Formats: sequence, structure tokens, C-alpha cells
Amino acid sequence: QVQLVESGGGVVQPGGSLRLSCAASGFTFSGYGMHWVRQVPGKGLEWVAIIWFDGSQKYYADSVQGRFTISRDNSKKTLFLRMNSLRAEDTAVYYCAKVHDDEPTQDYWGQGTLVTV
Amino acid sequence: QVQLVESGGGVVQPGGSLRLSCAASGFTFSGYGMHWVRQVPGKGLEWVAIIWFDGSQKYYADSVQGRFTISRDNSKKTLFLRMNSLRAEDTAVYYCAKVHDDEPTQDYWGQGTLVTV
Amino acid sequence: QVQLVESGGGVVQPGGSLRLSCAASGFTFSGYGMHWVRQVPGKGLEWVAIIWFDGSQKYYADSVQGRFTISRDNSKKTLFLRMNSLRAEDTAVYYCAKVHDDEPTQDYWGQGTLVTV
Amino acid sequence: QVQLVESGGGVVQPGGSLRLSCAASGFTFSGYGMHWVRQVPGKGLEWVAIIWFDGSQKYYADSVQGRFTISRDNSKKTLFLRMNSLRAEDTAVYYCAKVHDDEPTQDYWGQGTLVTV
Amino acid sequence: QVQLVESGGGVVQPGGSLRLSCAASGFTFSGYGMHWVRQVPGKGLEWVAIIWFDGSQKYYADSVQGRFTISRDNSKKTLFLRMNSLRAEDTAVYYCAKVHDDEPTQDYWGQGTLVTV
Amino acid sequence: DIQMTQSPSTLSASVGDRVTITCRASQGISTSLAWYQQKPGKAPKLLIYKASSLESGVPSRFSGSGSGTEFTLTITSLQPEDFATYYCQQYKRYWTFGQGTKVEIK
Amino acid sequence: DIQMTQSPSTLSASVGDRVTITCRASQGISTSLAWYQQKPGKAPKLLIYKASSLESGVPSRFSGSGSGTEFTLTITSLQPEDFATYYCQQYKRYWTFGQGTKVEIK
Amino acid sequence: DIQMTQSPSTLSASVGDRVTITCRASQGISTSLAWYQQKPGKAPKLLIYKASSLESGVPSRFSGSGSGTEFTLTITSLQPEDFATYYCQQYKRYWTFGQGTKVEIK
Amino acid sequence: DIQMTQSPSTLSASVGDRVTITCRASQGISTSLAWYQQKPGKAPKLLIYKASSLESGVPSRFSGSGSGTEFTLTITSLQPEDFATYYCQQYKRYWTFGQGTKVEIK
Amino acid sequence: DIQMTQSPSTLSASVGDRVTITCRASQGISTSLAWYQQKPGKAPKLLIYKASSLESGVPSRFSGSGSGTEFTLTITSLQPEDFATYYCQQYKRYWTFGQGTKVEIK
Amino acid sequence: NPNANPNANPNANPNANPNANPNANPNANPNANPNANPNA
Repeated sequence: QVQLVESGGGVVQPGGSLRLSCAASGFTFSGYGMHWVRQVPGKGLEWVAIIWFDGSQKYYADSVQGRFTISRDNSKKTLFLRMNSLRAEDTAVYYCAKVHDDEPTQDYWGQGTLVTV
Repeated sequence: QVQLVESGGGVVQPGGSLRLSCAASGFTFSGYGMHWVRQVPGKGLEWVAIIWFDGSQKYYADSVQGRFTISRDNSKKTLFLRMNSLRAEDTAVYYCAKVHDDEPTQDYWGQGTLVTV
Repeated sequence: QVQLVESGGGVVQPGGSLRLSCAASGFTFSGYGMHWVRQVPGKGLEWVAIIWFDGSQKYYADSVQGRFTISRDNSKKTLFLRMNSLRAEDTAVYYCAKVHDDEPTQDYWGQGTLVTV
Repeated sequence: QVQLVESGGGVVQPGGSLRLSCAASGFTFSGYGMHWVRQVPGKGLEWVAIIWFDGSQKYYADSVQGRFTISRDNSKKTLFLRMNSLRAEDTAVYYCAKVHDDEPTQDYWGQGTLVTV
Repeated sequence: QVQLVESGGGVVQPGGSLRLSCAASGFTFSGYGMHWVRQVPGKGLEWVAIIWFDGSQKYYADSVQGRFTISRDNSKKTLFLRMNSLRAEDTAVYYCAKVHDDEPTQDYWGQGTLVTV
Repeated sequence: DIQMTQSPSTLSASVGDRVTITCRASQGISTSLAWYQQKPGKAPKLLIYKASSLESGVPSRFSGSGSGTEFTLTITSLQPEDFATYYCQQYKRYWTFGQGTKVEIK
Repeated sequence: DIQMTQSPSTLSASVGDRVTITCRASQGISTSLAWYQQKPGKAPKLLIYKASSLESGVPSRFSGSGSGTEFTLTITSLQPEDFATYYCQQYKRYWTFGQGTKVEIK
Repeated sequence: DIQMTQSPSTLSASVGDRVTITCRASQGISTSLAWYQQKPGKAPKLLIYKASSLESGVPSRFSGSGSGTEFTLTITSLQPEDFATYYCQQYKRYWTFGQGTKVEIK
Repeated sequence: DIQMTQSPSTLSASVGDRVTITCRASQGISTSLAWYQQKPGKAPKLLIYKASSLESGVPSRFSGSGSGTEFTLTITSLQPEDFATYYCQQYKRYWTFGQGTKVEIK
Repeated sequence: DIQMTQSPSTLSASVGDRVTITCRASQGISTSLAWYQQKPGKAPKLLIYKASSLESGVPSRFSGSGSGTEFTLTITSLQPEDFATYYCQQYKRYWTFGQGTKVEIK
Repeated sequence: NPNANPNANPNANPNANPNANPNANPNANPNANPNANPNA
């Protein structure tokens, strides 16, 4: 019954900022890591960010380094990703994703929002 | 495909200061370690400095301890090396290098820059 | 080829202070731990002090606790050992030493200096 | 040849304060943790306190929490135990102790002083 | 022989204040964490608050957040819970609880008091 | 928080019988769920921790097992002193207790 | 970083058939390669992990194997609800997905 | 905390006799239990650590074994200067000593 | 630090000939030794790492083996695009490169 | 700390014989014991580490073995440049050097 | 973590350790490791 939802999408002018959110339930949110995988329509997906289960450390892909901030709020079972200095090529359908228990893959994806520039 | 280039070369008087730069692309620069390997023409190579991927710790060869400062800037995927009190024996070709994935060797070398005294 | 020398020896009145130095060369002094081992003439050896490679930690033998100060200078490749309140028992030959790469023993000994009270 | 001696014993009225000591010799006192263990004559012993080798950490038994103070002095190779507001039930033989090398037990006990109320 | 007793129960007007206490004995209370678990009679239990062994950390349930204060006094082996702005739904049998050694579960419960509004 | 459910809420059995209690919850744990006992008017006492291990003083008749979201308590050779309300608990998140099941005389 | 390649990028097959999807990579892995399924407009869901083990709820028809730089995903007895765009993934370094192969009804 | 128990509290034995001393605890440890000796009016000295290994200078006659909550001390062919009070200890939690057992001449 | 030695410092061979380069070190490593290549004026590129495994993209002609203080690089069926100076490296301590062995046409 | 003992304290032997030196310690080590050499008036230089491994430059004549509380150093075919004093060391705790055995010409 | 172990640990080793390796380690793996198990 692991379910995820995403919000905060829409259209933002280039150079603007937008803050996504990923509500969680059906799994121990504080006991799992989080991913943000985005898919350009008609293309393959590209990894963007990962945050550890406790939120201690965090990584990004080279294309988003220095502009994206991924943070966790374990109390509200909520995942965030703050995009600053948005640019045109980032227009894609972002997805929330959970870490698998055994091997650090992504098992179940949320429906995700669509963001344009 | 990983591309490394170096700049800031030329000639400087002994005892002066000169700052190099190594732009990188095609790989996750924020997640790999850097090196500076120099080669006196007609001679073998000698290692100079290494900086960890996050930029916390950093080391040097004994002949360059205290005079060279190796630094990163993950935002623009750029590696730096601040040379102070340059001496005649330091005239050589300086190479940018990336740490390998599994074993901490050097895999891909940039074409290098010319520094003379 | 590793070469170690010691200076600052001689004679001193009991209760005085003396400062030894151990110049090093031929190895990466900035990346190795140091020691001071003494030998009373005609007797066996006894350890005195150790300092970590970066100088964060430092220890002493119980017979010299609180009276000896061991310090480094990575830039000048020089060891130091500050002696305070010297007693007539301390008269012995003082040796410099380098930590082995793998196992924290002493590998190469400098020729050492002679101090008397 | 681990020799431990204790002093400061004797008699004191209830509600007073008394100050013990434990001189140590034959081992590197500055590099070992200490203890205090007491035995009521005709009964078994009960733990009282522990002090880390550097002095950062220190614990106490529930019956002595907040009333007893344990302190060290590495330079003088001396242990201490400050007791305040001493009560009648605390009459027992007070032992000094040394932490073992491998497993954090107590290995060599000094002869200890006798305290009454 | 873990002995836990609770007091301070009785009847209070709605919106009033009451202050609970939990004396402890038979274990090292100075180093163990404490719990408060309440039981509406005829129903199940619901956890209220947790206080760390040193008293630095403390949590509460959402229904009691911002109204209940949990505190410790390690000197006299006593656990408190300051109760503010009581309401009719808060009437239940309150239990003192002891943290297990291995996992942060609850082992030994005191007889508890009945608080009525 | 974690939602805890037990079934059946009431069971009837005689002495010397063999009884199970099912503890079902969301928020998959597989490791950390407890078992308890509460005589009427008495404080609860721990019976099984780590869902597989007994607390000292608990006889060998009590046994628990399970993983994922399916957890059960096994009681063999039922004895008169065991007739109470066995509760349920977990720790993987903020602690929450079950509704409670009571074993009666048949 | 690792780079991933898929072939064929478009495949045609009917119901009850048997197909393969080849996933080739650089910087040989042999362990840490996934598979996936994304219905048109639906969020992707895991299909095979560690390249040999199925995920819970996945039918036994799907089979994966491979090592080194060569991996395959084999579907036997193709059914209508399996017609989607299967992707590929690796974990030895930063995760980089493949281009995507589509199965289109013959 | 851990509570410690010994038995027998007092035992009578002759010179050269072989006796065992039982050390029973709660909250099974199986590794961190000691064995001690205290001459009348003398400070105690360590005898066995890790419940299986002898301290330096301890003769080979002394032997210890046990796991869980059950432990024993095995002394063989008793000597006259071994007649003292053997205490017991644990280290998993705050250190707690036993009650004390005495070996006496018969 | 480790000091590195190479032999021969200059070697000559024709096209299709098979050559060997010996890399002897002090303070035996047995694992961490590389091999390099540097055509005149171009940046060096890695050829063998862990002294037994080829870097991706190099042909199977290159071969490395050895342990202790002695290591070798064997090139079979030498081809005209391999006439360059092969270096040597180690990692157990600070990286110090060899002196350089150059292959010449004969 | 540890305390170190070697025997015999003085040994006499000609050129070309075999000499063994026994180094005994308290608080059994079995791993971390050295062997040394000090020519009269010269700084001592390492000979054996881990009691079985030779330092680089030391000929194969020197051999060491032992574990527990006893260790030995075996010199085969004693040579004129070997007539010196061999010390002993350990590294489990604070380093303490033994008394020193001197080898004399017979 | 509200359910983090809240117990004190007085049984930790209280001895000094001067015998740890005092050598610098410059050839430790300097790559980032985002592939470590990020679960609990």
C-alpha cells in the first residue's frame, strides 16, 4: 500500500524558483531514502538527487549541481526539492521515488507533477 | 567522452605567484577526486597534489609542501591550483587528472599547460 | 636514502630547559608520524614520545609525562621536542625515529644527539 | 609491578565532606581509565564511579549519583574522589582500581582505605 | 527488583494543572530513559512522552504536543510530567515505564495513578 | 504513526489448550513488535521483545514469530495465570498500541 | 560515469510470443543492473532487480540474466498487458537510465 | 541493571579436591563475565576475564566456562593458598558484583 | 616513500614483435601497480590497473602480471600505433612514477 | 604497560654458526613483536616486523618465529658484519624495549 | 529519531589508544560513494 503523491507543479518563467513536495504514506518514511527522477516526455529518465534516510548527506547529478536543494521533513513524512534559477531544458515530468530495502534501486514511483518553463 | 582542459599557463618570474585552472565536463565532477601531475620535459612524471571529492582533505608532495594550494569549486566543475613562490625547478608541463572509479589511480589526463620560470 | 639528523645537544644544569630538533629529508615528512627514543649509554632503550602525522595527537611515557613537549613543523620538515625541568636521570642519547608505513613501529633511526645534566 | 596506594581514610560525622586520593605507579597512568569500588565489610562490593582516561566522561552508581565527584590529575599520576553530604550507609572500604587493557574490566586493586560515619 | 511508584493523582477541574511524579529504585535510573504510557480504562494504551537518559532529548504524541512537559531529576531518582490545560478526554490511568537495555521498548510498568477531570 | 490492529478481539479456551493471537499492522516492520499481558487492575508486563525473544522470567510456553505485516503470538499448554488481555506494540516509528484481545474461560 | 545502451529500440511482436531486450553497458558490472516498465502516462514500476531476481507481484514470465557488459531481459508468452516501454538501469555509479525499448503489437 | 546470583554461598573442600562454583544471572551475556578472588583483608585480584581466558600469572588450574545466564568456575586439585572468597562480575551494563562464595577446609 | 625502477630504459623492436617491460619496486606491493602510455606530445592514458586488469577500450594485446617487488608488461604482436614511452606507477604510498621506457622501431 | 625479557643476555659464537635468541613477554601478543640491531655507537636499524616479516634490505639469513608469550630470532651462518646487539620490541601497548643480547666472537 | 536508543553506555572502552596508525593515508579511495545502502 506504498503510495506517494506530488504537488507544486505548474509553469515558471526562466530564472524563477519552484518548490516541489512529495507526501508519503504506506511505508516507514524515516526508514527509507528518497529519490527525484525526472522524465522528459518522449525520452528516457535521468536521475537528479538522492537523500539518505536520516537526511545526513545528499547527492545530485552534474546537470543540476549548485541549483537544486533536496531536503526531508521526517515528522510530516514529506520530501521536498527546491529548484533555483530554473532553465528551459529542465522542463520535464518529475517523479518521486523510494529506495528498495535490499539493493539501492528505485522500486515504486509516484505519479509525479509536470513542470514547464 | 570526458573532457579536461587546462589554462593559466605562460612564464612568470621566480618568486612570483600564478594560478591554474582545470575545467571538466562529461562526468560528475562533484563526485570524483582530482590530481595535478607534472612532467619535466624529457623526464618522468612526478605527482604534486590530490584533493578529495568533497574538498575536505588535501595532500601534496614533499617538494611542494606549503607553497602550493589545491582547491575545487563544485559549482562550475572547475579545479584550481594556487602556486606561490615559484622556483626554477618547477618548470614543467602540468596535467589535470581524474581519480578512477574502483582503484584510486588516474585514468584520463587533460592535455596540460606550460609553466616556465 | 632517508636521512635524519639531530641537533641542540650539549650540557645543561638540572632543572633547566632544552629544545631538540630533528631535521628530515628524503621522505614525505608531512605525511608520517614521529617518535623520540632514548638510550642511556650501556643500557637498553626506552620510548619517550610520539606525535601523529598532522600533529593532532601526542603521547608520552609516564616517566616524562607533563615535562616534555613534542611538536612538529610540516613546512620545514623539522621535528621538535621541548624539555622542561631536566633531572639528572634524563642524561642519555636522544634519537629521532620514523614510523613504518604499515605497522606503527620505528623503521629508520637518525644518528642521535647526546645530552648530559 | 602495578602499585596502587590510597589515603585520606578515617572517620567523619554524617553530612560532612571528605576527600580521598589514589597515587599510582608502575604503569602509564595518563593513558588508562580509573574506577572506585567499595566493599562493606562482611558483604560483597558495589561499583561507585568510573572516569575516562582523558577525563571527558564519567559515570556513577544510582545510590551515589549527584553526591560523589570523581576527578583526575594526569601530571601527578593521582586519582581522586570527592564525597559530599556523606551518609551513614556509605561506611565501607574504598578501593582504587585500574581498567584492563583489552576488556573494560578491573584488573589490579590497591589495598584501599577504610571510611566510617 | 525494579520498583516504580506514581503519585499526584486525583481530580482536577477542566483547564487546570496537575503535576505527576515517578519515584524509581532497583536500577541505575541516572543512565536509563523514561516513558509515560497512559491507558483509558476499557480501551487500549497510547504512548505520551519519552525523555532521554541525560534529559537532552524529549518527544511527545501529537495529541499532547505543546501541552505536556516531561522532565527528569536524576539526583532524587524521580521522573516528572508537568500537565497543563487538562481536558475531559485526558482522563485515564497513567503509567510510569522503563526503557529496555537492548531495544527502546518498555519493560516494567509501575501501578500508576488515575487522573480525573 | 503506525496503525495497529489485532484479531480476534476476544477468544475462549480452556486450561491446557493451544491459542494464537494475530497482530496485523500497516507500515511494514519485520523486526520490532512486542507482546504484553495485563491482569485486570494490574500494570502491564513485557512478554516477547524483538517479536521472537522472551523477556527474563517469561516461561517457555510463550512464543512469537512473524515478518512483514503478519505477526502472531503462540501460547502452548495454556495455564490459569495466563488469562489476561494481551496487547501489541511496535517501535519502528512513534509508539502506538493495539486495541487489545482478551482470553476467556470456555 | 556509466553509460547505457539498449537494442532494439523498437520491437514488434504478437500475443503469446517470446521476445528479448539486450542491454549493453561500459565499465563492466555483472551484478547491479535493473529492468523496468512504464505504461503510457503511468509511473514506472520495478520489474527485475539484481538482473536475476523478480520483484514481488511480478509474473514468472519475465526472466533476466547476464554479466559483464551484456545483459538480456526475456519475456515468454507475451500477454496484452505487457506491451509497454521497458527501460534499463545500473547502480555501480550514479544511476543513468537507458534510452528505452518499446514493444508494439504485431 | 543486571542482578547477580551465586551458589553455593559456602562450600567445604579438602586439599587437592576439585570443585565448581555456579554464577547465574539475568539478561544473558555469554561473554562479559568475570571471576575474582579476595583474601581476608586483602584487595581483590582478577582471576578470569571474558569468562574463558586467564589473567597473566594465574595458574592453569583455574578454568571458566558458560553462556547465556549460566556460568561456572572450575578449580582443579585445590591448593591451600586458594582458600578465599571468589566473587563474580559482569560488564554488559553497569558493573554489579555477586554476593560472594567461600571455600573452606573440610 | 616508494622508489620505482624500470628496465630496460630503451627498447627496440619491429612491427609484430613481442616485447616485455620489467617494473621492479621496493617495499613490495603485489596489487597496486599501473602501466601507462604517452605518445610524444599527448597526455598519458591508463593501460593496466591492479597490474592484471585492462582499462576499458585498450586491446587484448596488452598483458600485465606480477606480485611482490617484480612486475612486467607484455605486449604481443606490436603494432605501429603502440610505439611510445610506457611508464609505471604504484599506489600503496604517495604516487611516484618510473623513469620511462621507450619503444623504438628496428 | 607490557614488560619485556630476552635471554641469554650475552652469547658467544664464531663466524658461520647458527644463533637463536629467545624473547619472552608478558600479556601474550602473537602478532606485534620486532627484532633489532645496534652496532656499537651506531643508530639501531629495523630487522624484522610482525616477528616473521623481513624489512627491505635485510638478507634472508635472519628468520623470526613465535606467538603467544614467547618469540625467537634465528640467524643462520653468522657473518662478521652481524656481531652486534639485537633488541626486542612490541606494539600492543606503549613501546617498551628489552634489555638487549650481545653476540660475541668465540 | 524518537525511537533511537536512549540508554547510556558506560561500558565503552575507556583506555587511551596511542598505538593507532599515526601514518597519513593519502591513497584512500577519494571517490564519492552515493551507492552505499541509504536505508536504515
